[PDB]
Amino acid sequence: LSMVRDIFGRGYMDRLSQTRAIDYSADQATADGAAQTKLGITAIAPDQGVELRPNFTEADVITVIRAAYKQLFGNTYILESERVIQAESLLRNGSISVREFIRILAKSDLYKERFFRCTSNNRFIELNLKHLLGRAPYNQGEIAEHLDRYCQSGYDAEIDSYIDSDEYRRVFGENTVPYFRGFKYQVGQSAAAFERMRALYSGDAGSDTDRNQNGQRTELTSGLADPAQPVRARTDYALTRVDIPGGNGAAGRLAALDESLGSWLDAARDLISQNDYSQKAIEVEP
Amino acid sequence: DLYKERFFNKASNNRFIELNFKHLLGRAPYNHGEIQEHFGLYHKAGYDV
Amino acid sequence: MQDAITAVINNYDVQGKYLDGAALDKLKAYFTTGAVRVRAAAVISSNATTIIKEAAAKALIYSDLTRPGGNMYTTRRYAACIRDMDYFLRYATYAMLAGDPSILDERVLNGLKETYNSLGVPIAATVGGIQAMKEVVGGLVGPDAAKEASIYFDYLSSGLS
Amino acid sequence: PPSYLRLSEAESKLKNNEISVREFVRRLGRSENYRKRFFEPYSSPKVV
Amino acid sequence: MQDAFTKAIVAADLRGSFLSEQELNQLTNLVKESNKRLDAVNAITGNAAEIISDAAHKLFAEQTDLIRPGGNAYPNRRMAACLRDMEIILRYVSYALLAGDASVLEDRCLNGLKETYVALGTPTRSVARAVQLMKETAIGYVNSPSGVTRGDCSALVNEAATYFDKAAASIA
Amino acid sequence: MQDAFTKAIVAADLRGSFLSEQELNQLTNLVKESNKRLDAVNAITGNAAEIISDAAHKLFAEQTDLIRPGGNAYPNRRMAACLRDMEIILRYVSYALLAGDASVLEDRCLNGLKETYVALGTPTRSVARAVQLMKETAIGYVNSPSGVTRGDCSALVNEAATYFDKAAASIA
Amino acid sequence: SVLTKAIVNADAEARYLSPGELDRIKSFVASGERRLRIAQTLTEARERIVKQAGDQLFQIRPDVVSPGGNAYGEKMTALCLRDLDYYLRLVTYGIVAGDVTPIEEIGIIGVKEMYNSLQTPIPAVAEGVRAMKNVATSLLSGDDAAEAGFYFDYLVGAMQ
Amino acid sequence: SVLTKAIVNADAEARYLSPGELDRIKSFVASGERRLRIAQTLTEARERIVKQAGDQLFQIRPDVVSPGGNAYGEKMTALCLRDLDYYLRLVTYGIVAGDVTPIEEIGIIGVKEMYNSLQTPIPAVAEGVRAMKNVATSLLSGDDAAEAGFYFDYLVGAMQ
Amino acid sequence: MKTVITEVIASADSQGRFLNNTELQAANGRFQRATASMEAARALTSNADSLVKGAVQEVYNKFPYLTQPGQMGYGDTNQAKCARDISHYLRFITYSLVAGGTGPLDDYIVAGLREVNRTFNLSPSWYIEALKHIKGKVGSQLSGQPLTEANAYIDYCINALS
Amino acid sequence: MKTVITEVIASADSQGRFLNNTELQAANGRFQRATASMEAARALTSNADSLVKGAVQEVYNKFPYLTQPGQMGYGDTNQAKCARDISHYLRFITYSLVAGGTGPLDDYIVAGLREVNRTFNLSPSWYIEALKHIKGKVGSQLSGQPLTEANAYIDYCINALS
Ligand SMILES: CCC1=C(C)/C(=C/C2=NC(=C\c3[nH]c(/C=C4\NC(=O)[C@H](C)[C@H]4CC)c(C)c3CCC(=O)O)/C(CCC(=O)O)=C2C)NC1=O
Ligand SMILES: CCC1=C(C)/C(=C/C2=NC(=C\c3[nH]c(/C=C4\NC(=O)[C@H](C)[C@H]4CC)c(C)c3CCC(=O)O)/C(CCC(=O)O)=C2C)NC1=O
Ligand SMILES: CCC1=C(C)/C(=C/C2=NC(=C\c3[nH]c(/C=C4\NC(=O)[C@H](C)[C@H]4CC)c(C)c3CCC(=O)O)/C(CCC(=O)O)=C2C)NC1=O
Ligand SMILES: CCC1=C(C)/C(=C/C2=NC(=C\c3[nH]c(/C=C4\NC(=O)[C@H](C)[C@H]4CC)c(C)c3CCC(=O)O)/C(CCC(=O)O)=C2C)NC1=O
Ligand SMILES: CCC1=C(C)/C(=C/C2=NC(=C\c3[nH]c(/C=C4\NC(=O)[C@H](C)[C@H]4CC)c(C)c3CCC(=O)O)/C(CCC(=O)O)=C2C)NC1=O
Ligand SMILES: CCC1=C(C)/C(=C/C2=NC(=C\c3[nH]c(/C=C4\NC(=O)[C@H](C)[C@H]4CC)c(C)c3CCC(=O)O)/C(CCC(=O)O)=C2C)NC1=O
Ligand SMILES: CCC1=C(C)/C(=C/C2=NC(=C\c3[nH]c(/C=C4\NC(=O)[C@H](C)[C@H]4CC)c(C)c3CCC(=O)O)/C(CCC(=O)O)=C2C)NC1=O
Ligand SMILES: CCC1=C(C)/C(=C/C2=NC(=C\c3[nH]c(/C=C4\NC(=O)[C@H](C)[C@H]4CC)c(C)c3CCC(=O)O)/C(CCC(=O)O)=C2C)NC1=O
Ligand SMILES: CCC1=C(C)/C(=C/C2=NC(=C\c3[nH]c(/C=C4\NC(=O)[C@H](C)[C@H]4CC)c(C)c3CCC(=O)O)/C(CCC(=O)O)=C2C)NC1=O
Ligand SMILES: CCC1=C(C)/C(=C/C2=NC(=C\c3[nH]c(/C=C4\NC(=O)[C@H](C)[C@H]4CC)c(C)c3CCC(=O)O)/C(CCC(=O)O)=C2C)NC1=O
Repeated sequence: LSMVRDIFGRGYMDRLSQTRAIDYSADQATADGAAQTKLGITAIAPDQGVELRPNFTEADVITVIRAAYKQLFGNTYILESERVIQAESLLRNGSISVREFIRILAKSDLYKERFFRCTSNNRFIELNLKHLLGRAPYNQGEIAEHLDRYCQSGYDAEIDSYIDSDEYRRVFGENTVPYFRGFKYQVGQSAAAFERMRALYSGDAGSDTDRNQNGQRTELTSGLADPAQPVRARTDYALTRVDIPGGNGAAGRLAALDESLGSWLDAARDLISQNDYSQKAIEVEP
Repeated sequence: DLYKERFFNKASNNRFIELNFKHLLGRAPYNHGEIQEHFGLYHKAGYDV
Repeated sequence: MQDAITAVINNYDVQGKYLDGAALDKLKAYFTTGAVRVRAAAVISSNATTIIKEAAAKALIYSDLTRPGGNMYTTRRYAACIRDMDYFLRYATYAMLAGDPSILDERVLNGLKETYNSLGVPIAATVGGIQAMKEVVGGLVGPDAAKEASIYFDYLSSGLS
Repeated sequence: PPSYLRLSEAESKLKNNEISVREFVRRLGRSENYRKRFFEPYSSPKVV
Repeated sequence: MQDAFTKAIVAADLRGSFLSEQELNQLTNLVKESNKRLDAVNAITGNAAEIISDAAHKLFAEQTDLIRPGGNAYPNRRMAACLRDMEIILRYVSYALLAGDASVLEDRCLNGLKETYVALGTPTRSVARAVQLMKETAIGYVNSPSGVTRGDCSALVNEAATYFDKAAASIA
Repeated sequence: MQDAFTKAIVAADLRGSFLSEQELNQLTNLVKESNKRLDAVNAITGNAAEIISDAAHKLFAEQTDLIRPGGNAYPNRRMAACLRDMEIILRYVSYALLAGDASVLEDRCLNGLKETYVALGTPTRSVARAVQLMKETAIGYVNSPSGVTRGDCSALVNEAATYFDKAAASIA
Repeated sequence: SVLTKAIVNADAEARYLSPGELDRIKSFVASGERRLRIAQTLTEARERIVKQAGDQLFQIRPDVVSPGGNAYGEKMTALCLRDLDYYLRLVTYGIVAGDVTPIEEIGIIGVKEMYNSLQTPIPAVAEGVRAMKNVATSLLSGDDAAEAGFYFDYLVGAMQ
Repeated sequence: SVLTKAIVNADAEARYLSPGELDRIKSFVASGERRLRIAQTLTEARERIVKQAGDQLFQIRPDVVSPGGNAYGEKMTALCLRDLDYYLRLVTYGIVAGDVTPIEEIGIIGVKEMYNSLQTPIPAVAEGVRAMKNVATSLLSGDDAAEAGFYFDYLVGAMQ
Repeated sequence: MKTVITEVIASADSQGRFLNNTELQAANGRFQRATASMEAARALTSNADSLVKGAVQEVYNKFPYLTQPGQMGYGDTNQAKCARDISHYLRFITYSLVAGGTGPLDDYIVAGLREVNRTFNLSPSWYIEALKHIKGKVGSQLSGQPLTEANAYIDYCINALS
Repeated sequence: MKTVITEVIASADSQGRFLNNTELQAANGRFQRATASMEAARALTSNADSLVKGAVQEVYNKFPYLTQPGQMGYGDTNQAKCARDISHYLRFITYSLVAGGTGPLDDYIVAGLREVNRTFNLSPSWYIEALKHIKGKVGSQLSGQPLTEANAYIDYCINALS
């Protein structure tokens, strides 16, 4: 008892209680820590765009030249005899901006032979949007405006129309190398631009010059004219037509039974709110 | 092969001989001498005879 | 029934052989794992009720099984089902101590498949109840004993399917 | 019995008609629960 | 892009005809109710943040799995993406409501959206629900605002609902 | 991109947990063997050109059809492309070897590669073989280098092999 | 039912039903029309009885809807009222038959073992049933309320 | 004891003790002095052990010692520790006997019915026993602590 | 996920280049540094429980009003979600320690932080004060280069929130 | 299950006769042929995924209307059951390649085909067109006797469906 009197009364006086705050346990079931970026975009999530700044030694200039060549020509090998040594020398001398170096590369006969002479006009427009603007076409009307400008003003004026666009200046300025952007949602961007950018961007190992049965065909134009589709994922990532089985948890059944349970559900919530269970008097014990 | 795969190809000789009596003759085997005569013919002359 | 040790004795008795080197090696392979079997049994026994509750929670209840039309609907049948679960757990603990599955055949599996067919007891659902108890058991008993406990739960479940 | 001795598996065996009532009774007779409580404390003559 | 007038015009043209007196007066009525429409669009704009916030609080109240590891609204990056999508959809619903036509919503937002989410592993049923909650609160605001002239906005509340319901249906 | 630590972290996070003492010591061991790892990556870098060259000489020794007209390593343009691909794959294998994880190899190099080659008409079995030869020579170098302290590098030689074997399997 | 109970005892002595174990059946038949009516009345107000039972319960025992309580939370409370809906249903069955019979097999034999596993406090389930008696009984005439009350007190009794 | 158990099985099969039965009596009796030391240590610290069990219990279940709790109050708590003192005593008996015969007849057979009547939450009594294991075990060498621990886990087992 | 290893590999890849002595020297830093990092990690790991309860409370002691009714430090759910959140931060600090870089912090807490906190009416000040407190106590659990590492990452979170 | 081996054994058994030089010569054909067969099998096995998606799509491209609402190429379940069915065919083709005969095709797809297709309103034309497409693409995965084998069995299915 006495062990009770001494080590036990004040202790109960609320000290015993304080309360019961703490935890949390778990914790969503399944996996996926910041992966999705696994669909070949891990490097790209947001690719880090290379800015070249003044009083630059060289190593930075050599890195910007490599980045600009990787962006404009993809993963395609370029011979040392095929490099535009004059444009690289003008960039090394700070005599041209990164924007104007890209203009000289895009107007070059090498870019004309690989992307213009070997490809359909619509696929050439799809690729210019990829290389110069880092994005897919938003509407079939955008492909039509570039095609009409090409037909009226010729090749060099189509290239200038991408580089003198307010969109190019707003996003890359004069000193940033273009980088792939279609993996982000921008304000005013179509949701279909992500799927189309992914169809155009076959991952880092992708060659835009591939003569094998799809690479010269319009990957995006088939879809654009209308309501019909998505982009080929080369398809071992778009889950190869998973047919959307339907992630629905065992709770599915509770929903069904309680729908009767749901009449009691409201009553649950409804009396919970009028009520708080902090009250613990409970007994009467008359 | 319709008859051969079903009633011959996966059974023993007793089941096959008694199935011949049910299918072709429509009756059951009468004694052991009917079975010991037919299988001797099977081993001597094959399934076609 | 038989255990590791009597499995060997009876295999030699029918040949009338004294135990030889191969026999003696087998028996050693049992004795050398013996202390670990005991510790594992004491964990299972003392957590029996919690293992059933966590196994039922992951694999049986909150489902059509416990709803009208389901085989574990009614307090009667819910009680019969977790009663069964306790049998499985308890006997698997015997098999694992003995280091021999023979008791699971003699006193648990014999006729059980057809008994369940005759009452309507869902076999696939019962297997999940077995493999959920295994999952819990393997956490509680630790590295030492996990694989050895596990096999007799797997013996039970391929005995029904 | 306050959920005592009883018959785990014994009840399912008797119901199911796997075992018959005579048999179940015989099992019940030779068991620990029985030996203790009726033969644990008696000379050889009243237990019979 | 279409609005309710432009839609009329496209259907008329496909007949090779000047607008029918039928269609004319349907459009005269839209002009008749346009002050109410402006208040309805204004109701959403003026409470956009709270509409998204309140929808959000409630979505995660219901679906506490999304904010556990792995869950699709965990860690901060994913929650920000989810909050951003709630805003994007509320935005195109308000555009449709100013326009009197769903097309901007269907063409710029809903087209391809389901297949995006499935590719991403984003649970579409949860996204549908977040849209249902935005609807409840948005309409709440359309119906009970600051010193607007008293009248009947049920026609507009319905139409707003169908835009919320289009989005939900399209996504689930 | 993942390395061996980052991989641990992602799996821990999916449990909602601080790293297990299990995982901690696995990573302590990777730090333990890291000087050897640096020598192994250095072995490849320091002989990259010869590894590619020697693999190449031997590939065309075996498969003299590739260097005939009609063959996929003819004319000079195609041979340069083939030599370039040998370098690219050796490069991502060395990256994986510094990282202690295959992901950079699988994500930046192997993903889609087979389907590229098939589209191109590039014989994948020949490419697989060129990778097998690079493996032989690369490991040769990992095992017999310039005045490195004597010890056992077999664990690392295995791991390097699996990266070569991943690539081969993925491509053939 | 009353029928099942009478008959089962009859076959047990290899005998015919006697003049007593007939009178009860006759009483039950007259009672059954009234009994059927009471069950229908109870069925009509089921949602109100359950909900008001659930409020009466959580005032009297707030501990079950508290941190370490079996019914703590919105969906641990939803299942709790569903169980209260189950038992009201069984009570209507018991009343109509005239004998408790089926309710026992459906919801008391095995109930200790079920709830012990789930760790549900049995005596507070008995309280939830008293709470339903109080509500249901206020929707019935004095005579019918008593007749119903016997079946409520039985369930309260069996959870014991 | 080990003796009682061996003999009862012998007499019930009308036979002398087995080699096995004889062996265990021998191994058991060899551990006599050790078992007596284990009981002494724990008898010597009894007042400390119950208390530390009692603190461990009320942290883990502050509710039992709360308005609607079986052990709520100074004298409802005094009886609770007295019951913890009872079970520690029985554990010392079991250890010196080498089995549970005594522990069982004195304090587990009938314990469900006793505590159900008093409305004592059985599983929190099992916790009080785990708490005593933890304290008692910290006053014994590794080997003796395990030997003691089996008897604590038995009681924990029987209240189940 | 940003680590010394991933950074040098990224830089090589983007120039189409094998890892060279520059990049391997860098990697050696990360490996040489692992011991101090991982000691910090183990200490932060086992003290997690109390570091979290200490910082949670300190948020209420520094912002007393939070714990009054109608406020965001009131009721089980707010106070529960708070402990959890500080626990998330300590968790990613240990991950960043073990990983050899800020990656885990950048990817799982920094990316999106402000948008989330702004939508949910969560003041960074609380979180800074949680972290300032955690920094005070970690002064006596560690010392030398393990403390410097712990500090590096705690401070990194505080700057992310300012 | 019809293979060269089972066929010669069946023919021996039915005449109550040991296998003789006639029957063993036959078996040698089946064994000599295994290399080409099994090369076809491995190529069809690893390309299965895409061969199936290619043929499924081609059924919709050749019968555009199938993909409109109210039709049998619409909704996840039809399109799912289609991929599955072509996958069944390719699977049994590989089995027939490996087995040395049409047995697997005869027993698992041909026996009963028309009755099933007729009850379920499945047009053979789709399946022929799936197979014609698979035949087009298998032209560049294989050549020589492996291609001839692949062809033999694809054509066998097309004749079964006409
Ligand atoms: C329109 C056609 C065209 C011309 C003519 C041209 C000249 C030119 N020469 C340059 C550099 C250069 N030019 C030279 C040339 C020489 N060094 C000597 O000592 C000799 C006297 C002389 C060779 C005979 C050198 C060394 C540099 C590099 C200067 C430096 O970066 O330090 C640069 C700077 C950009 C660069 O380095 O690539 C330009 C633009 N660029 C053009 O696009
Ligand atoms: C055409 C107009 C348009 C829409 C509608 C659109 C939806 C859309 N939502 C996305 C992601 C997302 N959407 C959400 C949304 C939610 N998360 C939840 O838990 C809630 C249930 C819900 C908010 C109510 C989240 C969390 C992500 C990121 C998923 C991830 O990366 O893990 C993505 C992937 C690209 C990205 O993350 O930016 C698209 C394309 N995109 C568009 O261009
Ligand atoms: C992500 C890193 C990456 C990889 C791995 C890559 C592979 C790749 N190899 C290609 C071509 C090629 N690859 C080869 C390779 C070979 N020919 C043979 O006969 C041999 C079996 C083999 C050498 C071992 C050849 C010959 C071509 C040119 C095919 C042609 O144009 O006809 C192409 C087409 C673009 C181009 O020709 O530049 C790509 C994208 N591209 C990348 O960006
Ligand atoms: C499916 C292939 C097949 C087999 C295997 C077969 C066995 C077989 N053996 C039989 C008889 C027989 N089998 C034997 C064999 C033996 N007698 C001995 O003492 C020896 C131990 C043994 C020889 C090694 C004898 C003696 C009979 C005649 C029994 C009798 O009629 O009394 C019979 C009864 C029909 C008959 O006599 O023709 C069958 C069916 N029949 C078949 O169709
Ligand atoms: C018709 C015969 C019958 C009954 C009665 C029955 C009850 C029953 N109650 C359950 C749960 C439950 N039942 C309750 C009930 C309560 N919680 C409390 O604290 C109160 C004392 C009480 C409400 C008055 C709770 C809280 C759960 C959830 C327990 C858990 O999930 O662990 C479950 C498991 C969930 C499920 O799968 O349905 C069953 C089967 N099943 C039956 O077949
Ligand atoms: C000592 C070895 C031994 C075992 C294992 C055993 C099993 C066993 N399970 C039985 C019934 C049953 N068993 C279950 C089991 C289940 N219900 C479900 O829905 C679940 C899938 C599953 C639990 C996981 C149920 C519900 C019944 C009652 C069937 C009835 O209503 O008659 C019966 C019929 C007799 C009885 O009802 O007790 C036996 C004998 N008997 C034995 O002697
Ligand atoms: C800056 C852009 C702009 C806005 C927003 C605008 C609003 C606007 N709302 C008006 C009326 C109104 N607005 C409402 C709206 C409502 N009534 C309700 O009870 C609902 C809560 C709510 C439903 C949306 C009603 C009922 C009227 C009076 C009837 C009418 O004029 O149609 C009027 C007519 C003058 C008046 O009666 O106050 C104007 C000018 N005008 C503008 O130029
Ligand atoms: C610039 C980047 C960099 C490199 C490359 C580096 C290498 C390096 N390798 C070392 C050891 C070593 N390296 C090896 C490697 C090998 N042993 C063999 O027999 C194989 C042929 C080869 C297999 C790869 C061995 C066995 C040791 C000694 C054991 C050890 O320190 O782990 C050591 C410890 C000092 C020593 O014992 O020499 C360093 C610093 N350190 C660095 O900072
Ligand atoms: C993976 C890394 C990660 C972080 C850091 C994170 C923060 C975070 N804190 C949240 C809520 C919260 N955060 C708190 C924080 C506090 N409340 C208090 O008592 C204190 C003042 C304070 C702690 C210092 C509160 C009260 C909420 C609930 C806000 C609400 O829904 O109203 C939510 C909204 C979703 C939810 O309700 O859980 C996120 C995403 N989430 C993450 O996934
Ligand atoms: C072992 C070998 C095997 C084959 C070959 C097979 C065919 C087969 N296809 C079926 C159904 C089906 N088959 C299809 C086929 C298609 N739908 C489309 O989008 C395309 C037009 C086309 C693919 C070219 C459809 C839509 C159904 C569902 C028919 C129904 O139940 O209404 C069914 C009916 C059972 C079921 O619904 O699954 C069988 C048995 N089953 C087998 O076991």
